[PDB]
Amino acid sequence: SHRKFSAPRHGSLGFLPRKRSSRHRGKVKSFPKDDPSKPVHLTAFLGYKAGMTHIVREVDRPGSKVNKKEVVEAVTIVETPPMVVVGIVGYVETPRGLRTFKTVFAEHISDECKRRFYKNWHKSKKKAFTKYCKKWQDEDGKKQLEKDFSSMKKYCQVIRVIAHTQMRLLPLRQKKAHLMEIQVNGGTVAEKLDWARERLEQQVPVNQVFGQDEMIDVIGVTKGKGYKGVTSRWHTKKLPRKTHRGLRKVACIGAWHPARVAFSVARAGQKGYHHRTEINKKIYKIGQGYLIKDGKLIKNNASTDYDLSDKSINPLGGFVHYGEVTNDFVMLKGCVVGTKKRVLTLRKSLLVQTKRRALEKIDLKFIDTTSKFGHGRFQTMEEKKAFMGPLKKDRIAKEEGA
Amino acid sequence: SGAKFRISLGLPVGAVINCADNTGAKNLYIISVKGIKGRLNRLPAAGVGDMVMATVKKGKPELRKKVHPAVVIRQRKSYRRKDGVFLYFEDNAGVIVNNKGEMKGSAITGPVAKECADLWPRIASNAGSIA
RNA sequence: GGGCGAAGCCAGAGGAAACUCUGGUGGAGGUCCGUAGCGGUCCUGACGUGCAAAUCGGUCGUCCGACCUGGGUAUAGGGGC
RNA sequence: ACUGGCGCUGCGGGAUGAACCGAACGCCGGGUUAAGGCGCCCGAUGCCGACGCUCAUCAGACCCCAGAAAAGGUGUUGGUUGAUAUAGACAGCAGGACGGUGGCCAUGGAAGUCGGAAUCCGCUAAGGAGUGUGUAACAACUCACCUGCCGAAUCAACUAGCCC
RNA sequence: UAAACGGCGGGAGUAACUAUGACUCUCUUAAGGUAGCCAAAUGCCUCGUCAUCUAAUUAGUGACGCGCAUGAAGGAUGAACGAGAUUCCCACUGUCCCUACCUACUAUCCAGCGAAACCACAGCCAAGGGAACGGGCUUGGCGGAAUCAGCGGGGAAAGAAG
RNA sequence: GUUCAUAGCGACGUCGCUUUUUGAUCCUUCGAUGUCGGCUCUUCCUAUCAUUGUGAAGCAGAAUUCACCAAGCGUUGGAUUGUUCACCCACUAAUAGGGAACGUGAGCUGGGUUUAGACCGUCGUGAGACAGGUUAGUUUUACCCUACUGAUGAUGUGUUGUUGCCAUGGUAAUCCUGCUCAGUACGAGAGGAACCGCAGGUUCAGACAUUUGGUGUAUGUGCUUGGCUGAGGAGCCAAUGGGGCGAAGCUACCAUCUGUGGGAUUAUGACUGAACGCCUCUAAGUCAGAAUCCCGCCCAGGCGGAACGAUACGGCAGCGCCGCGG
Ligand SMILES: [Mg+2]
Ligand SMILES: [Mg+2]
Ligand SMILES: [Mg+2]
Ligand SMILES: [Mg+2]
Ligand SMILES: [Mg+2]
Ligand SMILES: [Mg+2]
Ligand SMILES: [Mg+2]
Ligand SMILES: [Mg+2]
Ligand SMILES: [Mg+2]
Ligand SMILES: [Mg+2]
Ligand SMILES: [Mg+2]
Ligand SMILES: [Mg+2]
Ligand SMILES: [Mg+2]
Ligand SMILES: [Mg+2]
Ligand SMILES: [Mg+2]
Ligand SMILES: [Mg+2]
Ligand SMILES: [Mg+2]
Ligand SMILES: [Mg+2]
Ligand SMILES: [Mg+2]
Ligand SMILES: [Mg+2]
Ligand SMILES: [Mg+2]
Ligand SMILES: [Mg+2]
Ligand SMILES: [Mg+2]
Ligand SMILES: [Mg+2]
Ligand SMILES: [Mg+2]
Ligand SMILES: [Mg+2]
Ligand SMILES: [Mg+2]
Ligand SMILES: [Mg+2]
Ligand SMILES: [Mg+2]
Ligand SMILES: [Mg+2]
Ligand SMILES: [Mg+2]
Ligand SMILES: [Mg+2]
Ligand SMILES: [Mg+2]
Ligand SMILES: [Mg+2]
Ligand SMILES: [Mg+2]
Ligand SMILES: [Mg+2]
Ligand SMILES: [Mg+2]
Ligand SMILES: [Mg+2]
Ligand SMILES: [Mg+2]
Ligand SMILES: [Mg+2]
Ligand SMILES: [Mg+2]
Ligand SMILES: [Mg+2]
Ligand SMILES: [Mg+2]
Ligand SMILES: [Mg+2]
Ligand SMILES: [Mg+2]
Ligand SMILES: [Mg+2]
Ligand SMILES: [Mg+2]
Ligand SMILES: [Mg+2]
Ligand SMILES: [Mg+2]
Ligand SMILES: [Mg+2]
Repeated sequence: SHRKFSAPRHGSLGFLPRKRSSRHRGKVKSFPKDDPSKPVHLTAFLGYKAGMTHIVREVDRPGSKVNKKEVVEAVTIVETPPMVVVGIVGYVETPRGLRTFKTVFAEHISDECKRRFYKNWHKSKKKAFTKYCKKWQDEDGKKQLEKDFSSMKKYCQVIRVIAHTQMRLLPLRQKKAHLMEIQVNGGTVAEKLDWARERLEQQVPVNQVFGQDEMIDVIGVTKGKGYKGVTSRWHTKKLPRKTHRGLRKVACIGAWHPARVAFSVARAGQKGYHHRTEINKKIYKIGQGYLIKDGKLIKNNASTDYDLSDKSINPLGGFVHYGEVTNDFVMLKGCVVGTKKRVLTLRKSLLVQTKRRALEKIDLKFIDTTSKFGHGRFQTMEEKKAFMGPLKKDRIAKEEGA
Repeated sequence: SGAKFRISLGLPVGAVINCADNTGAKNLYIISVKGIKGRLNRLPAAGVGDMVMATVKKGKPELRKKVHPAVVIRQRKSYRRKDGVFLYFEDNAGVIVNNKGEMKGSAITGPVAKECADLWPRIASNAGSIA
């Protein structure tokens, strides 16, 4: 008989293999459709989830309650040191799908990049690409490389560049760089090969890939929660307190017929560490990173047009469980999948952004830099020392400091 | 124009809130909330600025055994106000109105939430203060 | 271990008497709360190839009485009790 | 009730199946059949098989048997009966469609059309004192009835095949 | 002889507004239900009717009474009492909205030790037919070693000659 | 139905379908298939309540009614009752109907029925009975096979690694309100829309912890009871002694963020155009066309492929290519 009252289904069947992701990086799975009329550009980037904070800005949404008003909005900081291009892949269109046609790797592959090719770097002889790089010098190898480029030019439909991150610039323990194929869009195959060939061994900063106040897609793996039951995994209703063999369960897992448990019934297992793709994440700010012209510049990270405070994006006492952010960063609006220091893929939007939520100019008034390691109440060190005055440890130090 | 943003409700069906107007009613017993489609097992809940159906449990005897439209003007549950302000009141209070939105009474004791005042101009006129 | 405080008694006051009122004393009761004991309400809890062929946890009923209990005796099957 | 069968019975066919159809049985070789089949599963039409019917945006496809009726179709195919037509059919395009009489009794207007009876005559090319629309009612249209242009076949009612 | 077992009925007429029948005829009985009480733990019809309690009450209370089928050694009351049945109110709260987090012991992995229930053979489905709900058969879908933690849809699971 | 059979209905008759009613039967089960309801949860059907696209009206507008394509999505909170049903309150776009062993008890519960105790009414001389009322009444086992959920692995490419492709399977978004249009069209008036646009919400989904809230044995830091170490100081025990505040982490529509594009077409309305010298959306040939359908986006990734890297000694030690060398 029919269930007595209608209720919507718990959870989505569009994410059914609710399993641990087979990858840790998070792959793009769909690059923006290429049109030759556009200029040659990259479509993706790799960043690392540093942490969250909130900002104050004025909204320019006419007809809204918050028009010309101040709002406080949570943001996510994604540290994005420049990518290094080390290779080019060409793909050819076949009636069986895209297939890899030819791959050409640059000379002088970085040491952190070469770590990706080894499961045990410590015991390795570091021999990877040692014989390959020799063919960039002799004329016989150089002729073969030119044929590989010419063959890519006349046969391939889409080309991609292999780019890796720079572990030495991050406060993380991992020294193994993250490799990634980033599709090159916007031109003829000959033009994008010439463009990519100039970028070999070069650094591509994030401001060359993405821009201010544009909406991108974030691809990554969510936080792992381990083995979970149906109440936490599928958010089903808890059974009453009087239930004998347990109440954090699903009471009926199917009718007598079809005499099997259907794939659509909520059951316990892995929760979290799933590959997810969130679209429409606006870029509130692209931070400029630390410089040294005469002294170290940090103002270009958290000072606004209305703050004018010499402070960086780093909270007081540092980002919790991440470290200190010293490179370029992207300030995304809202939350982003993954733990701290989880590698994230930023991808250009596959859609056309025409709504007024998109194409809206973002002008920050304030960036919060209070300590996130507790209920922080001070934006900067200097503000805290001015408020509290000298302390006992300052006195005993100044006593020794004469 | 501009519509009301979502706020934390905190007043399900069966909550007894204070009656802040001079109608002689002392409390309002919420029996349903206007505009609630529903969900299996979910109680219809209201925040400030929400029109509710309420009966007065104590007060003048000519108001008791009836159903009155009412609007929540204060709530004890904290709610975010789109500028990072989490505001809550000392008590849950509401006033008795009609379906058109004007009050049966003529004065309001205590503050009225800004979310309720903007959405109901007849309530806002009788408000001593808007918080 | 506490609570209530029956009769009996003392003092004071009011009364013509009959007697009445107040403060103490006294310590009754198949009296009350509640240990040990005895019992076994509910969780329809635990367990349910158990610790256990009836147990365990909490919560409970009664706890000076038709009370609890050892040993010795008597009643034996269409019989006992 | 009658005969046969299954029970007690295997085998060929009915995809499958106690009972249907063929045929009943020692172990084998050759030949030929039954009922049933012969695109491929799967033996056999890999015939230069014959004549038609049928298009389904739920086609149909073999005893028992495993799904359908009344009622419809200007789908198509046959058939039956009747009718018109070179004294010019049919269909299209274009006219008259009246007088008594805005006939009698119904009346508050019902005038040809809210209703009851009867169907007159003349003009003729025809006209119902009306098949319908409609006007409060008039009025204005249309039909059945005839005429002109048009120059060869057409119209109607049934019926039963497949299909819907 | 009923503080023995027990039992305690129908049709006619009738009061000066009407309405009922105090009151009388008969049939019948041994007497024909008195005092009381009630949709009661006793009322089918029935969620009876009225009032109250609620926004809304097949519940509760009060009242009514031709009561299928109330009733006097048991009827009706009435304090105290009850691990008895029921209804409402205040207070209280994770019972709930609507779930979350923490702790102990498990489960889990390891060293050692080490059972039992049950067992035709076994173990992926759809439809068909069939002892009319197949794991096996027919037709199709298909089918890839060895396993771990869970799980309760099936095995018309086990338990017991319903 | 003011006229008018057929907008909407349909008497007298008559043809069907369905198995969500109750019967009829007794084929399976009596060496047992756990017997009502509720809870939870999934899926399916359509005879469509709402929502999308439409045709019709006795469709002026608003509202409503009939029908078509259509099951994508939704169809709620409560009082009484064990109830299924029922009824009322209130919200709502709507509060449609059903199946799955009258789905679902090694999932629960045990209110009901249906053991043994007991009370009442009626029946019986009685024991006792009552699809009459009432009260109290043990809900056992998974560690097996499969299914499903996750987790290692396995076949082949010489070994091993990096980067990838996509067969196939899943699939997701939904509905409402306000402003404007606009007191506008329409209408005598009363009343009273819609398209574009803007701002938001509901249900659902996927996340996340900056903020707010919850937790808190960091047993972190104060306070405090009883006891104990002769006292102070410093501590400990009381199965976490109690309590205030509490980092990190986890976590809440109880905080915050995000949720999407095409194609062929259905119904339907048309174009050209015969059949049938006229007409005709249809016969041939064309057009527009949707919450449906398929794909995209998104999730997984084949006993399915690709490209590329490095490929075994400081000693006799392995390996690759060349020779069609024996
Ligand atoms: Mg339904
Ligand atoms: Mg239980
Ligand atoms: Mg923090
Ligand atoms: Mg519920
Ligand atoms: Mg006592
Ligand atoms: Mg006692
Ligand atoms: Mg007992
Ligand atoms: Mg128990
Ligand atoms: Mg026999
Ligand atoms: Mg024989
Ligand atoms: Mg035979
Ligand atoms: Mg045979
Ligand atoms: Mg057959
Ligand atoms: Mg032979
Ligand atoms: Mg054959
Ligand atoms: Mg053959
Ligand atoms: Mg006598
Ligand atoms: Mg009486
Ligand atoms: Mg009675
Ligand atoms: Mg009763
Ligand atoms: Mg109640
Ligand atoms: Mg009563
Ligand atoms: Mg009386
Ligand atoms: Mg089957
Ligand atoms: Mg037997
Ligand atoms: Mg027996
Ligand atoms: Mg008529
Ligand atoms: Mg039988
Ligand atoms: Mg059994
Ligand atoms: Mg069973
Ligand atoms: Mg239909
Ligand atoms: Mg059932
Ligand atoms: Mg079961
Ligand atoms: Mg059970
Ligand atoms: Mg019971
Ligand atoms: Mg009994
Ligand atoms: Mg008797
Ligand atoms: Mg009991
Ligand atoms: Mg185990
Ligand atoms: Mg697909
Ligand atoms: Mg779906
Ligand atoms: Mg102390
Ligand atoms: Mg001390
Ligand atoms: Mg000690
Ligand atoms: Mg102790
Ligand atoms: Mg706290
Ligand atoms: Mg939320
Ligand atoms: Mg034409
Ligand atoms: Mg058409
Ligand atoms: Mg088209």
